[PDB]
Amino acid sequence: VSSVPTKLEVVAATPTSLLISWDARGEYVVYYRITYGETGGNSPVQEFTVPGSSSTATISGLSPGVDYTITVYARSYYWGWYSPISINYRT
Amino acid sequence: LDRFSFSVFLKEIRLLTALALPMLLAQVAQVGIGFVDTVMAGGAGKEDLAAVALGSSAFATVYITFMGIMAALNPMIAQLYGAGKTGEAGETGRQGIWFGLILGIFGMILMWAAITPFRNWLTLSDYVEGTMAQYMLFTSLAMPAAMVHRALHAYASSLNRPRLIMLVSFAAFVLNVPLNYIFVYGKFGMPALGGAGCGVATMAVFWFSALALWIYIAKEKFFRPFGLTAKFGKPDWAVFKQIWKIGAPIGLSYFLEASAFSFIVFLIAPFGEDYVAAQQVGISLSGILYMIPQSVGSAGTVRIGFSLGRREFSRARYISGVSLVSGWVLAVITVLSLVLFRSPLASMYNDDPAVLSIASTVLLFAGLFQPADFTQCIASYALRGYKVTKVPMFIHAAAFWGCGLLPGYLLAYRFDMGIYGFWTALIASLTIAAVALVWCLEKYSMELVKSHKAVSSGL
Ligand SMILES: COc1ccc(CCN(C)CCC[C@@](C#N)(c2ccc(OC)c(OC)c2)C(C)C)cc1OC
Repeated sequence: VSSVPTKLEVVAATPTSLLISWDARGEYVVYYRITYGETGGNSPVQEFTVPGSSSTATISGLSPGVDYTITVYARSYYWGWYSPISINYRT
Repeated sequence: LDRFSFSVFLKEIRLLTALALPMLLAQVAQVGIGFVDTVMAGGAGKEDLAAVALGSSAFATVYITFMGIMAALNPMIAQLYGAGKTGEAGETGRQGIWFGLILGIFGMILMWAAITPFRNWLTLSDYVEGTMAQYMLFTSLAMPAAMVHRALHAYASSLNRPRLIMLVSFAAFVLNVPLNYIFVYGKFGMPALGGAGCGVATMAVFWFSALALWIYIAKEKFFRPFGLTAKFGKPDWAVFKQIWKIGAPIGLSYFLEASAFSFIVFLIAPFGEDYVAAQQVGISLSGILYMIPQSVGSAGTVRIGFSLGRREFSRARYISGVSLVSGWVLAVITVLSLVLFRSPLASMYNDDPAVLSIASTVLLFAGLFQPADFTQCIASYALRGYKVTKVPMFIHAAAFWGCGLLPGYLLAYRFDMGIYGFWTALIASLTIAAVALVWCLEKYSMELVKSHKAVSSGL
């Protein structure tokens, strides 16, 4: 029983692509995943995935400036998942 | 057309206790370079052709310009003090200190060289035992500029936090210049009289403040990577090329007062040159308590661009008001104790050259420009202070000079007692920043809407 990664920060973009620099204060026995959907659930989900203190990274921004809703995932000792936090602010 | 400047006062919530007051101690030390200049000014009076300052003057010219360029790292290293690699700020610190040479060299070289033509076409002068003997103490008076940059690069690595040393090695500075300036202007056993051994003498003590830098890696954790600080990768080395678009336009914007040069002194002499020329106890004592003021934005500047790196978005651009106006406090309180008083001819032991028979048609911009700009550039010193912002500050001043065209011959083109007459659209050039500038600052203050792309996370 806990909380998320924690912080909420895309800063912006290289229009097409985007920054995603979030709270990841150190790592854990860790791993991350980020969702890669917009906000319809139509154009499917995608999975970036990373490790260290590394919620503080960035995407492969694929289309124009439509609403994109993007989650990041905790993981630790028990190979299971702290809690995700998520956000949608898209271009 | 009513308010293209949106949220007025709301650079505010309850910030009362923003203790940006090591910032004072950027200008508690920075009074130091004040409180030398005039020892050299009021020491080389024991020579009366010590108008030395004629050099020590148009020296500051290429110092203070290039110093702009260098005052440029005041963001650089705060912006990355919201980081951890004080050595990847360091690799920059080093990289600038390297720059700190480089320019200082190439600058002091312009001096080093060009100088001579202190005589050209509509041009020349000739008290030779005067500063001709000292145009050869322009040089000595010049030959630090290599080492001064490197030792102003100093305070650009005070940025960080600990501003304590700067205070020390400037209170341990006029420790020296008395001492050394006597010995080297006169009292030998053995270096007798390079009489204007102020310029010889001052220049000495740059090198001393310079390795009053060095001597303060000592304190805490390193900022030392000056192993052959290098430059190259593509066309030319960034973290150097980087330092360009910040540096440049603050010097070329310090070319503001570097033409509040051709003005502040040019119609000090029509057929009436009396206390018109004496607007120097005017605009020298203008400059004196202008630093302790304005110099705090050139100190606010940290508190922001750093508090940007530490990702505290506008939890700091909305201190770039609570500073703005915490000095705006003093903006008035000492324009009050400005126009108020006149006793510039302090009768204790004596003065420097400012003397008794003059009117005080000078307290009349102890108002004009004095509170209405106290602030108006410490805008940028937080625009840059925070941000890229001097690319259009360079151009902030595309008007603050080039709108003084007739606000130059507007003292001499008058209807009343127009002594502050061309202090027209140059104290109104000077208040087209309470718009132009801070108006920009609550607009780009509000890219911390654009960049704070997620107001509040989980808990
Ligand atoms: C960057 O220019 C300067 C600005 C302020 C000062 C401080 C002035 N000091 C109180 C010294 C006395 C002022 C004085 C000198 N020297 C002076 C003031 C202003 C001058 O024009 C900028 C000046 O000509 C160089 C000399 C007197 C003799 C006319 C010196 C400066 O250079 C000498």
